[PDB]
Amino acid sequence: VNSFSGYLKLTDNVYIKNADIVEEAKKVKPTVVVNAANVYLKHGGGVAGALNKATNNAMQVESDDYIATNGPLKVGGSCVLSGHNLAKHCLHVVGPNVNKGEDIQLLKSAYENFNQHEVLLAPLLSAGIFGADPIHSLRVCVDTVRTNVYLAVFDKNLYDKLVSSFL
Ligand SMILES: OCc1cn([C@@H]2CCCN(c3ncnc4[nH]ccc34)C2)nn1
Repeated sequence: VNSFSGYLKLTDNVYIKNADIVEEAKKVKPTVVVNAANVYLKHGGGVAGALNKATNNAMQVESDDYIATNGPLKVGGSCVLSGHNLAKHCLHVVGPNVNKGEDIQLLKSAYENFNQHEVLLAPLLSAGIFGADPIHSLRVCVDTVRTNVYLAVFDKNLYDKLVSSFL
């Protein structure tokens, strides 16, 4: 039993809710919240900008030190950093950004990072300002992640479309 509430069950291990991931993280304080990161961990907009803003920019400060030490992530890769006031840990995962021409096949590699964590609160990777089709992202999630994932979808209209079209 866990504290996630109001989710629709899609499969054995994947759950979905119309929710603001920032507000959901604040309330659940999950072990792991996933950030929709870029390789530079520049958390300017989308989910990343919202998560970082909720940490009062502490996520960005920590991220800048990480990059200065380690260099950029790979597209499809991830790193574990602090969850600050939102979660124990933040798993920063880089999905491909279609608006940069990155290969959508890397979306599966991106979701594979979730399998290193037993339970996660997450957005749909490569959705929103990353330019991929969220219906496809949900399909890859379901077909790749084997651990327990609680997906937060900000837009109510999109949430309803994702549920209604789910196979
Ligand atoms: O159409 C509106 C819309 C845009 N996006 C992008 C794409 C990926 C998912 N998403 C978020 N997912 C959960 N929480 C959030 N808070 C703030 C953003 C957010 C950001 N999603 N819906």
